[PDB]
Amino acid sequence: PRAKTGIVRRRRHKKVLKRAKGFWGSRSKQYRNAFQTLLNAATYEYRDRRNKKRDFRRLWIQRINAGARLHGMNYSTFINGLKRANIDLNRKVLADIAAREPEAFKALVDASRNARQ
Amino acid sequence: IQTGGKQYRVSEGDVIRVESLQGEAGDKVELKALFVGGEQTVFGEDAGKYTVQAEVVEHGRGKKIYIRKYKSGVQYRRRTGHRQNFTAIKILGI
Amino acid sequence: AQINVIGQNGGRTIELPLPEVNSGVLHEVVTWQLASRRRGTASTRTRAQVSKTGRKMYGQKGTGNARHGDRSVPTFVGGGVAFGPKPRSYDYTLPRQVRQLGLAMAIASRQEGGKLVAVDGFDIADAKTKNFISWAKQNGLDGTEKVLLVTDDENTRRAARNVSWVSVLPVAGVNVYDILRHDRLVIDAAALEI
Amino acid sequence: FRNKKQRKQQVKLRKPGFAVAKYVRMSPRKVRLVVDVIRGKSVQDAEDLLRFIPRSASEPVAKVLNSAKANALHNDEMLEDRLFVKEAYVDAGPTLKRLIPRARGSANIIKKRTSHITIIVAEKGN
Amino acid sequence: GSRKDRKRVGRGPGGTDKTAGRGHKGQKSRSGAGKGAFFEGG
RNA sequence: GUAGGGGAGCGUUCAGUCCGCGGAGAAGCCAUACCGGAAGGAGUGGUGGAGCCGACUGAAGUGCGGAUGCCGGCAUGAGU
RNA sequence: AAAGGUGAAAAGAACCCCGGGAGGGGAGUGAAAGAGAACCUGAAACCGUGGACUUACAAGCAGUCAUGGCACCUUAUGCGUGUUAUGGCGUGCCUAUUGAAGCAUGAGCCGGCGACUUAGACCUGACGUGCGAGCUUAAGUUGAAAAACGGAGGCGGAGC
Ligand SMILES: [K+]
Ligand SMILES: [K+]
Ligand SMILES: [K+]
Ligand SMILES: [K+]
Ligand SMILES: [Mg+2]
Ligand SMILES: [Mg+2]
Ligand SMILES: [Mg+2]
Ligand SMILES: [Mg+2]
Ligand SMILES: [Mg+2]
Ligand SMILES: [Mg+2]
Ligand SMILES: [Mg+2]
Ligand SMILES: [Mg+2]
Ligand SMILES: [Mg+2]
Ligand SMILES: [Mg+2]
Ligand SMILES: [Mg+2]
Ligand SMILES: [Mg+2]
Ligand SMILES: [Mg+2]
Ligand SMILES: [Mg+2]
Ligand SMILES: [Mg+2]
Ligand SMILES: [Mg+2]
Ligand SMILES: [Mg+2]
Ligand SMILES: [Mg+2]
Ligand SMILES: [Mg+2]
Ligand SMILES: [Mg+2]
Ligand code: NA
Ligand code: NA
Repeated sequence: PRAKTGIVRRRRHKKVLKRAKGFWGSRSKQYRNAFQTLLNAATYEYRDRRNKKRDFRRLWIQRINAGARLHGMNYSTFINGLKRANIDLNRKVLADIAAREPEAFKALVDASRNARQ
Repeated sequence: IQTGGKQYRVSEGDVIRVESLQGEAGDKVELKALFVGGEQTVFGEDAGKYTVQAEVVEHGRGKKIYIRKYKSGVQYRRRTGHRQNFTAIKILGI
Repeated sequence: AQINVIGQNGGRTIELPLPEVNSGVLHEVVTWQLASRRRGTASTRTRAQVSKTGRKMYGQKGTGNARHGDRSVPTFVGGGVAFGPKPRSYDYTLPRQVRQLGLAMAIASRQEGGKLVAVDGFDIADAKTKNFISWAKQNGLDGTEKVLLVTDDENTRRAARNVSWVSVLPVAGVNVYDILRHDRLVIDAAALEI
Repeated sequence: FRNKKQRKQQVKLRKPGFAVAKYVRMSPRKVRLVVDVIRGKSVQDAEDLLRFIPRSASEPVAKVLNSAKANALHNDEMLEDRLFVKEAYVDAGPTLKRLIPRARGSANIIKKRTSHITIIVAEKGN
Repeated sequence: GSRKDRKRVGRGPGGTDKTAGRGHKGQKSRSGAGKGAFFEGG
């Protein structure tokens, strides 16, 4: 008994191709180039899952030291002034606090200075 | 966050890690670290005076994400399905 | 332990194969049986010698963008097949003891539900067929389930022609596949039986 | 409604203001060049431009324009003083492959394109 | 019956196919091909 | 984690068997934001105008991006 | 070499409109013309028309992640779908190699075809089953909508 490859290769291929959306060129229309894009695509996806965390952390920091600086301190001094006191252990989300509620974050700064010198 | 959503929140149902106890309306007590309840800023430790009460809404199953790996020139292509489970909790505390 | 419907009455003869019927054991059997049925059929020009084509073509080096010799090879639309179907047999000889054991275990499988025997079919009376069905309707044989008759006597077969009711089996040519194929079984004669 | 069968016998499906010249022994591209000038404009104007455009696709494009108008006027009973080229376009037809002998023994293949010039007219509607 | 009839649970195992494995290049790397005359005697 | 060894499965055609579906409409094709740990599977709609899923089991001409591969169609060079 | 297919049956389009024609639009036949005779299905490359969101100081393996704008809500008004601006990041695939994005090999694109098979009571091992100190037949004969008969022979059984 024979067994053509009928319908199989079409579906596989279509699954691949349907992945290609904002895909410029023949990346989105010719199978091979599509699949091939999908390799390096893998690479980027997987690494970016890990990377996005680095990114965000950086973001939050970049805000936090700004807040710090708005009063007369910095990020080093500020976080450190929450380490000396087991009191404040926010760390995460702090950026949102310096971005939305200024007064609160002022209070935190004042606390940091008070738990240092 | 890591677990247990503190902070000041006005009755909102959020989604975090699972909470073991399956069911519904299971009282969930959480410690605070900051909040603006009545425009009164309160730091950590002292916040222990106030605690958040939350009820479980539903045990939803995460969003479907395909995990793909690839190393060029060596073959190695990996494809496996994944969804991390959770639960929704309705914040309603002090 | 099955009692004869028409005529005598025994059923306590014939020992039953242990354990209480084993699937895999019938598996080995049926498989072997259908295997001896498969016929040798393989219309394929696997050989590159079998199809129509020359032996030389284009030059090895030179022409460029080629490198081929004949036009009958598997890589060619129209050539031969690489590793295609050859006419073969696939008929072995499943160990006798195991074939003997087979149908024993088959009947065994039928002795725990739809089992039926009968001596002498004076009720048949020529072909007719109609009175044969009428007969079945007096033996739990509605005609809802498939049945296999394994009895000698021409006149009885002659009066047995249908698809869902029963089935004719000349000269006790028993076969695990057959019995296990139909639901009820009608051994009738006590030739091979007891 | 019903299902997919009934709708078929209850409606025949008409094409208001539609003409097609199929198989025109010209390459689509040129004819595109000619058509482009009529894209969405008065049918009168249309007839007038085709009469002066120095290209030869002009002819068949013209003939089809007219056939459309003819249809809208006789088969669709439209008001010709409000007619205009709603839409028009040229698709490639089957191709005429011809074997043209080149130098040193090699041959090529001339590709003689054809065309399905279609054009569809319509009342302006303000 | 004929449909609830299973196997011996460990009788016949799937055959080894060499086409497709997202990293299969059957045989050695070099010097092993369309050549079955190496032998182990001599 | 490469060569390599071991294990569990998906998918396709044919075959037996069983449960069946089909003019109020099969397969095939087309779309899709759903499901599964992967191979994949399903719902709905569109097209179609006759046949075909699922389960279990057996057998293979059984899974393609490559081979200056084979056949065929259509592009680029250009309105040159 | 290649080349199959109207429909149940020709009733396979009388007549009218544009055109030299080809071609087409009506009308009618038929269940269907979304079957019209270079007529079953009608995938992909490839060409084109319409629409949405976009683009004319930036260096682009053509993605990926994050955010914003705009648009649409048939698995689907809040989970997302489409598109896009900007930021971060980012050296095609295969092969062959000590070492490849390589300025090393292959390849225009898509479709279809295309490669670890089969045979020999052969040899050796794993697994499974039937028998068990014994275990099995081969040719063939007789029967075939089924299979039984056939112990010439081979392996155990003592080694050196
Ligand atoms: K393997
Ligand atoms: K005509
Ligand atoms: K490869
Ligand atoms: K053994
Ligand atoms: Mg980290
Ligand atoms: Mg070349
Ligand atoms: Mg042939
Ligand atoms: Mg009618
Ligand atoms: Mg090699
Ligand atoms: Mg070497
Ligand atoms: Mg050779
Ligand atoms: Mg030798
Ligand atoms: Mg029909
Ligand atoms: Mg093959
Ligand atoms: Mg290729
Ligand atoms: Mg080259
Ligand atoms: Mg070619
Ligand atoms: Mg020019
Ligand atoms: Mg030039
Ligand atoms: Mg020039
Ligand atoms: Mg790389
Ligand atoms: Mg280069
Ligand atoms: Mg190169
Ligand atoms: Mg070289
Ligand atoms: Na699907
Ligand atoms: Na456009």
